[PDB]
Amino acid sequence: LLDDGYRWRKYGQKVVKGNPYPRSYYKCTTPGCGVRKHVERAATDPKAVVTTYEGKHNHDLPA
DNA sequence: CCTTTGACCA
DNA sequence: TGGTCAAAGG
Ligand SMILES: [Zn+2]
Repeated sequence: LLDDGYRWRKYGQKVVKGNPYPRSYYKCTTPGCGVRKHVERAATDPKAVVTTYEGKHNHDLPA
C-alpha cells in the first residue's frame, strides 16, 4: 500500500470486462472521517493506474 | 494494527 | 449480476 499521505483499508475484489482486470476499493479510515478511493488499471497499459477520490477528509493531510 | 478472500438478495 | 462486510495471523 503506497503511502501518499493517508490511511486506506483495501476492500473487495471484482473483475471487469472490456478491461480484463480486477478492480479494488480502498476506504480511508479516521476517528471521525471516512472516504473511499478506487483503483483501476489500463487494459492497454498494466503499468498505468487510475485513482478516484470520493468524499472529503476532515483530519488534515497525514504522513 | 492491517489485509486477502467467498457469498447475499432480487 | 452488483457491491460490501467479516474471521483470523505476525
Ligand atoms: Zn480521511
